[PDB]
Amino acid sequence: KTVLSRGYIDNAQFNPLALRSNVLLMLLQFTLSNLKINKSSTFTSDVTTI
Amino acid sequence: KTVLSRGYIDNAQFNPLALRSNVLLMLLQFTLSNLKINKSSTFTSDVTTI
Repeated sequence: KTVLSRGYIDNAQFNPLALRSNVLLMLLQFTLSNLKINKSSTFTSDVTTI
Repeated sequence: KTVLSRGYIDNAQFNPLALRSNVLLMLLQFTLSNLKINKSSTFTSDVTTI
């Protein structure tokens, strides 16, 4: 419900005629949310039998 | 439990995976605990039987 849905459809519905745009925006947010650097950490060995 | 054991092992346990190292250190302590000179002492002549 990013666009074309604010005061046009009910709170329990979704606009079927604007699906492509909303999906595209949702993916864009998905993409922007993962812009990070996979930093290293402290590696160690285990003395466990497994 | 000289090394690689404290902090996770139980009092009653030992870790087989790190056995050789701990055994080695125990022997090392055994060796170090004997570096000393054999001093000579006084003597007495014996008169007892054979």
